[PDB]
Amino acid sequence: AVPWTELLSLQTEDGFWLILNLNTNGLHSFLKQKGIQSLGVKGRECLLDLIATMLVLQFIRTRLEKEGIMKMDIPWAFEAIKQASEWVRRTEGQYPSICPRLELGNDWDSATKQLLGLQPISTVSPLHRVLHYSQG
Amino acid sequence: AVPWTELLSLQTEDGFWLILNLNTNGLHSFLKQKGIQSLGVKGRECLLDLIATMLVLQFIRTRLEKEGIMKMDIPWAFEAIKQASEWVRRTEGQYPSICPRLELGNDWDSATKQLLGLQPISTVSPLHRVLHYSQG
Amino acid sequence: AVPWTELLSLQTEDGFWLILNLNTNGLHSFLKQKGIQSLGVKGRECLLDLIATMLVLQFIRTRLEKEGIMKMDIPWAFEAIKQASEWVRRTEGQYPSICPRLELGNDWDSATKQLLGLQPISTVSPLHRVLHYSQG
Amino acid sequence: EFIIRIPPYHYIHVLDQNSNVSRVEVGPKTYIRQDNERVLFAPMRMVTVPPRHYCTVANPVSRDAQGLVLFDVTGQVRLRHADLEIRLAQDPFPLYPGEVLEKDITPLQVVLPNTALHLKALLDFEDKDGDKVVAGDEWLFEGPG
Amino acid sequence: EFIIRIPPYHYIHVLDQNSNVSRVEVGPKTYIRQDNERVLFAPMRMVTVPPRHYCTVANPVSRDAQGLVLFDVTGQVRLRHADLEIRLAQDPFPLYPGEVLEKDITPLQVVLPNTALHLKALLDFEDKDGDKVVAGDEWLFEGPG
Amino acid sequence: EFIIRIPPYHYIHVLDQNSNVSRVEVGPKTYIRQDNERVLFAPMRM
Repeated sequence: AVPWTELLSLQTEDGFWLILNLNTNGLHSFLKQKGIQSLGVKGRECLLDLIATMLVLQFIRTRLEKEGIMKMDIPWAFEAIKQASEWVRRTEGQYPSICPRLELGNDWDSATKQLLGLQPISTVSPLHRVLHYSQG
Repeated sequence: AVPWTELLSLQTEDGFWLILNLNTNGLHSFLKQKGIQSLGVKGRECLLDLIATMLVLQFIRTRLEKEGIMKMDIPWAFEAIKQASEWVRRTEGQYPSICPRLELGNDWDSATKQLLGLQPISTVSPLHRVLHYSQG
Repeated sequence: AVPWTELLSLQTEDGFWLILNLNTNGLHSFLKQKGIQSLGVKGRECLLDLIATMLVLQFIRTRLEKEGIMKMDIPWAFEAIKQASEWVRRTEGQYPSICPRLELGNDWDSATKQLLGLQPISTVSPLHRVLHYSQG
Repeated sequence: EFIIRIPPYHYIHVLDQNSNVSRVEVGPKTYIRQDNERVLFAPMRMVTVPPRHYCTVANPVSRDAQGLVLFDVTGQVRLRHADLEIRLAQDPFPLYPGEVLEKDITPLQVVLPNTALHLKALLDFEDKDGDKVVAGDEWLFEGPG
Repeated sequence: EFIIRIPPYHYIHVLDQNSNVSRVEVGPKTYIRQDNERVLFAPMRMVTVPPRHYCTVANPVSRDAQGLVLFDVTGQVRLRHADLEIRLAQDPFPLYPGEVLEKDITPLQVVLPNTALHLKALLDFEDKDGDKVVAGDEWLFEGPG
Repeated sequence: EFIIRIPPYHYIHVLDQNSNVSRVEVGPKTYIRQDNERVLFAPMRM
């Protein structure tokens, strides 16, 4: 029973994206260590907004699959999901293979699900200091 | 006596699909380990919606067979069952033999019934970490 | 729950920038030791205003990323963020590579995030007497 | 303590305390140690591997051109340090000392039709085709095999 | 106390108190010290390094043209002070006295395709291409390697 | 126990328990036995 109207409050004015329950500062440190400053400030913010939007989409999709149910397009949030899908399916093409090269996963399912923390990650991957640094 | 009106609440706006009582996160981990990211994000969501819709259909068919009674087409849900059958009999042809290649079963009866958990599965199959991981 | 209306009170009359929680006097001593007087008094104040504006932008962006959400352009501060972005994207071009040469970071993300104090800094860098001098 | 009865297809390790050198004895034999010597543990089975299965053992046996186990001048066995060797279906070989059984009896994986494997070369090697497979390269292994 | 049993691939350091000179003994051997001598610590493993890995050791061994360890006239080992040497995959070498293992077994880093490394020259050296790489220079190391 | 110091013009007898064979060691020497071996008595004068 996550706060849904407070998720509707966090819809941005362009159509992208503590309730998410994720270590954000350690995630910023991880993405800085992987070298995200080589894309410009505009490219860095455009990639962080894509990663945050896909993380919120994977969170809501895990919530909907636990209930049972680029194809996200309930009546109370159909417009936000629609404009989010229309944003993501335009902005993803600028960054191909940005999930392996930032070392988050193979594709967006793998990357957002291993960052979401609902699946275990193997020991040879460097993804251990993003889900276990918040447990202190 | 499953909640039926709450099943009517979970009908999607296109015609596809905790009440289902199945480990969804372990199922996502199993389908990720079997390599479902090689179909695109659109193909992955189109396959997950097919698997979830057929799982709900096998659940309701086991419920109706315990009472005694691609051919699913009670007055309170005839429209949802009809549009679900019209969705499934169109979307199944894109994915032939997707149940052996994802290692769920021979056909959709075998796959959805062994994932539903109402029949025992042999020991040589890798389907043990989807019905026994939720028992912890 | 930082004071937001008091942040609106500190908007300057041109469009640039204790609530920020940063050692300002030690920061002035650090930037004086790095030799900022060789730019004129006008150039020194123009660089301090840029550094303070980008520090406030990184603070607010860390606040918004913890909630989940040169591209900064909520209804209560859209005008201030807009005029701040229009100021920064004009005044940054006069000072290229001013973050390595003042020894704050590679780019503005690295510099403002290591000065913000939300990420650890390596021991070979001289950035230790700006975050640990205020802990006395 | 002194009497040691090795069952058929079992082995032990015994420590020569005049040399600090351990060694294996295999076979359906009976064993008598010395005062200096000390058997390390109870007789465990020489690990067997069926068909369609494999295992990997850390620190493999250094061998000659014929496969004979090479030894040290000080009576020690010749290893290859921090390496892994993959062993296919064969007789119940023993584990020489200084070796760890890391991967168990795991099956050879079957690739279904219309399905492939993504394989990365971890180390620079030379494949049986004839190409110098540099590390970091990617592979497409498909088939029903 | 007097009896010292060095396991295979282990070493110790023992102090000649008539010379204030320490030394290593390696191998699968047994050791007997003197009254003057004193073993510093318990037998620790000669550190091994796998493939695709490295380590750095402070104060490296001074060697000749063939790689033999150079010694002092007073029985001491010849070091190179406050330097670091990077060692690739090789046999389990020992650590001569006066040396610290600073970097552990860390992997050789792989550079993904369409991605590069920013490398700075800390000290003036000469690269294998042939250029006198002055300190402070910057590098672009790209590739899938 | 393991350390054996033979004074000058002294000897001992030590038993090879892998052979049940004893033997003398003489001289102004120091002696180290094995695990199997066992010195029979304290160093007595030749």
